[PDB]
Amino acid sequence: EIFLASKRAAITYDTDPRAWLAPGGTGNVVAEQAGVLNISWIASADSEDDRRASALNPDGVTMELHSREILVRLIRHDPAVFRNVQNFMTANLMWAANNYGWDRWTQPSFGSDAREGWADFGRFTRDFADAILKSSAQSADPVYLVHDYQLVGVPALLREQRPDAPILLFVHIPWPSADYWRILPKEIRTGILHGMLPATTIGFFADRWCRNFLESVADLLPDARIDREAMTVEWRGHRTRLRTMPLGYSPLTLQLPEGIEEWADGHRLVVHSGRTDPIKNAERAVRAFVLAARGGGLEKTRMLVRMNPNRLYVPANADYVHRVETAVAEANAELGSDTVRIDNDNDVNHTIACFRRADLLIFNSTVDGQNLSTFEAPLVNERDADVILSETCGAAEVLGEYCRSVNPFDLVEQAEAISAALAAGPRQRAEAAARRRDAARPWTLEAWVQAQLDGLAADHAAR
Amino acid sequence: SEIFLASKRAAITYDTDPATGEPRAWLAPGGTGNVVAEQAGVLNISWIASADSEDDRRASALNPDGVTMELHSGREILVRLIRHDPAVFRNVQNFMTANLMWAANNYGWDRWTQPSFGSDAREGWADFGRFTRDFADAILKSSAQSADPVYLVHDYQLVGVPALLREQRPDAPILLFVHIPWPSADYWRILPKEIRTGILHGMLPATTIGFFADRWCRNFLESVADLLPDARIDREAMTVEWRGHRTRLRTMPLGYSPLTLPQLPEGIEEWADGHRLVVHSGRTDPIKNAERAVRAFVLAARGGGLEKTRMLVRMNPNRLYVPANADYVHRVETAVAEANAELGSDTVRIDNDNDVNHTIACFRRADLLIFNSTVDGQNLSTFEAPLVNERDADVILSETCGAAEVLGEYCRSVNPFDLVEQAEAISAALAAGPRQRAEAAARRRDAARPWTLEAWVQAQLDGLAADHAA
Ligand SMILES: Nc1nc2c(ncn2[C@@H]2O[C@H](COP(=O)(O)OP(=O)(O)O)[C@@H](O)[C@H]2O)c(=O)[nH]1
Ligand SMILES: Nc1nc2c(ncn2[C@@H]2O[C@H](COP(=O)(O)OP(=O)(O)O)[C@@H](O)[C@H]2O)c(=O)[nH]1
Ligand SMILES: OC[C@H]1O[C@H](O[C@H]2O[C@H](CO)[C@@H](O)[C@H](O)[C@H]2O)[C@H](O)[C@@H](O)[C@@H]1O
Repeated sequence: EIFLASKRAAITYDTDPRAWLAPGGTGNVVAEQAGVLNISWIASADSEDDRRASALNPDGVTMELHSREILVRLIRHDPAVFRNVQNFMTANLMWAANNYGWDRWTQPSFGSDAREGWADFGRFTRDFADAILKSSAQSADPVYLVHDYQLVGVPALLREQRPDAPILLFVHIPWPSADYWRILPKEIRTGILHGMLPATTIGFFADRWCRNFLESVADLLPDARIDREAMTVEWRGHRTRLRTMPLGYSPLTLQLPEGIEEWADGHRLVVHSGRTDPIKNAERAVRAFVLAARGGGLEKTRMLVRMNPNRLYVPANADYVHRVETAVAEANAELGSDTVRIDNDNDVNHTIACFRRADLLIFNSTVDGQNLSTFEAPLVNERDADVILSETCGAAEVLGEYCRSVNPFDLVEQAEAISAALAAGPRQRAEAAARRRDAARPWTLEAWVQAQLDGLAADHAAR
Repeated sequence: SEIFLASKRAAITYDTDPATGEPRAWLAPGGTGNVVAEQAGVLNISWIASADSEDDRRASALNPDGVTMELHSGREILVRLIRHDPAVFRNVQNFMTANLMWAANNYGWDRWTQPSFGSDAREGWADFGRFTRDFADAILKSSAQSADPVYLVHDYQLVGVPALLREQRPDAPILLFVHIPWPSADYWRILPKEIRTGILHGMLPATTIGFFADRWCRNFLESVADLLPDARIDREAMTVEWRGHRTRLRTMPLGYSPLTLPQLPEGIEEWADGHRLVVHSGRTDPIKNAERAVRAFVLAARGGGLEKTRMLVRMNPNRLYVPANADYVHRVETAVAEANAELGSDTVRIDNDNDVNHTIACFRRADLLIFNSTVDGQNLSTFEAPLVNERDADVILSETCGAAEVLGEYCRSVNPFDLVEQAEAISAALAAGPRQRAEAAARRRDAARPWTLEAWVQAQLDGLAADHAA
């Protein structure tokens, strides 16, 4: 019997009664997993509509994915507990701590808010734990799949009630270096770990994340013993195993925005694509393109920055959008009017179409847990587009050889790579794109779900 | 042993001498070089460093191949000042500031918005190379007539020097000492490809690489392993095997120089009269964190019992204008004003001159000492202050200071980013009775006292030897 819980569900209630999940983001991923495994899933009720929906149906709400039909069991939290955790989680706290948003010299500075969110997080965690254990209460052997960085607190709680059941905690974001983790206040930095370690298996998308996690546990829990070879953690009589389970794309979930086809006609098209989130790094990308375009030969080339609006209420995300806009404008002032454009909407089909039309794809994240875009876009591109991929994406551990692996902070290197990519002829690119697509293709959602099960199974058996 | 010490500068002084109208050049004591002269196994010592005044430049021109300084104990040292191309020197200085290098090793970048490397990094890198060579050339050239020369290389700016020595002295013992932190592997990677590997290339050829703290060595090992797929690291032995050369990393903590150990700045005595004094002292550099300290102070005083309590921010100024420094000062002064405007007038004060006496007077007067650096290679103030404090002052110490690995058990140990913890620490420290404080201050001094400058020098000599022996 398999029980899967995910923090986040972006459902929309329109009329064809009609409830559906938004594509992209982790939510769709975990929902797809429920479809593969044929289960219910557990997630939180965000909006009032979600709260209303769960009240009417306690047994489960039914929604259609971007593909399939899944059955969610939403949780109604406290509307002040939950609203506050959805600040803690955000870059203000949790997001900034795992995706490297702090400079230390001037940010962060923790106060009373941190103790309060940390408490609310405890309530939010129990909310989830109680709800897993309940809907799994009539199960002789249950198997727990806990998905993500919000549900970090969860395994410790489950292990109390089900101390012999297999638990996988899977984190979809990076884990930072020990030194950076310590920035977090003491109760949080150890408390988070106290809740993760009781899991049978902790998984990430990349080795670097697993290594950083171990170094953290060794830096903060003295009565702990780690094995960098075995990727293991023994602590208070828990044996925890760390695993890399890379993920690429969903085969199933696979035309152009207004005026784009026209603007790009007879032009080489550079495409940056990513969420309105500072880590996607489109400011630096636009900057690096200007750098390439003074270095000439880039004529007849145009850049398109695809953004997907997301959490624009967090100052950072909206500042990122502003930084990017300013750069685009400055680029157009220097290189000539309409050289670069932004397209900032939420249509996932518009994005895939841009993946298709691209001559050069840039995925230069400052950091990224994986980046599924960098798998999808080659697998759909019809132009044999080159791919500039940052060394700091989890994906680079799988496709870095097959791509122009760049340092996301170096503009000169990013520009030179853009120049190189665009100077390559059709036959050179066709060749490269061919291999890229071969390196990408086998990393399917189905195959990742399998990797979770096979991993958990073997690790549970090695107790 | 024949010893060749290299560092950024050599502490020298000059007068006009009476009865000849002739310049006189001394060599103010307590220099790292003077201490090495005084050791056991060494026959003679030659010091190489950058010229940096019309005195330095003119002396170098007078004796281009070095001159022998006269020490106490009848010892002499050879001091060779390098006259670099000024433009090279200027750009290398800038390259070492928070504009680029300082932020790489002292954790100043948020990744999301800074940094963004341009052509400047490449220009700077090249000057760093030209400067590195200038040094390497000078070292070798004055160790030309030496059979088994021992090379001591100090300071971050001389990092590239070991590779350039081995090239010509493949069997010589070479110690490189780094006085600043070594950042995490993921953070080191932020640097542009040429620089991040470049630096490591120039370092590893040393026999021993030393830092002030374990965390630094570990972070360096993790960098190496992440960046040189050829290299091979051993955490247990703290040794690196790369291209047939085996490097050993040694943690050699330094606390203070006894030779360096006044009177309070104008108006400080009277302003602080019959008041408990909180002291924060550090250079005007972002990492010293003064302002998180002022904010933690407010947080503590708000909860009361900070009655009759006051706070002085000691700051040492910087000769150049570096933006990150200027912004830190703004941030501080804003925090100081918001504190005074809440706790009443003249509750907190900044004092901002360059005078090592005034600093010590402040150390002597302190009722509570704060050293909450965001990061710090060691922080030598946290040893000096307890050893000169006349009032059994407690110490709040960042867990991110190198010094914490030696003094953290003898101080109140803080996460320098957590304001609440810092405030609670301040409150506790100030609630203690004088006897409690006396005891904890005896222990604190007794743990600081051994870590002398001489003990540190010996640790290098001894460790380089042991490591050159395998
Ligand atoms: N709803 C929506 N989804 C998108 C859009 N563009 C891309 N996506 C999807 O969102 C995913 C992006 O994930 P990734 O690039 O790994 O970074 P993430 O944002 O952290 O998931 C991709 O798999 C796309 O299929 C868009 O404009 N709207
Ligand atoms: N030149 C100078 N030295 C100072 C001043 N204030 C303190 N110091 C000394 O500088 C040392 C502090 O160094 P530390 O905080 O470890 O970092 P550093 O600033 O890089 O040396 C202490 O031992 C003080 O004796 C000042 O205003 N000017
Ligand atoms: O601006 C550079 C600074 O370098 C030194 O500071 C380092 O060296 C100290 C000991 O020599 C350490 O205690 C300290 O942790 C390091 O930051 C120098 O002492 C400073 O004065 C310079 O400003």
